[PDB]
Amino acid sequence: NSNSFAGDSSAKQSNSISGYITVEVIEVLANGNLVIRGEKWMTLNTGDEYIR
Amino acid sequence: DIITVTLDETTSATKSANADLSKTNEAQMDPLQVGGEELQIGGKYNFSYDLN
Repeated sequence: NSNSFAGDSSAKQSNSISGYITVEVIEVLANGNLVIRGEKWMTLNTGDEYIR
Repeated sequence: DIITVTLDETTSATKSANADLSKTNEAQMDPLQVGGEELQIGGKYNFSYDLN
């Protein structure tokens, strides 16, 4: 006789962003925390990119 | 009034973006043999498959 089994699984995920974005305060909370929001648009040659 | 301007301009802008998607499947099974004979389901179907 000869019986054999092998089973595996895998997964992987990563991301990164680098840059700057300047936003503004849109709301002040009860404890003093600041809700922020803003967008930034750049048209370099052709096509518009945005950061939000 | 006369004012002298030194022309010294240098602008440079680059942008890039790319995306990838890939998926593959490969499932294969030889016809099952039990008791020295090839098992049959229904009347003409084996225990085998092939996906790619």
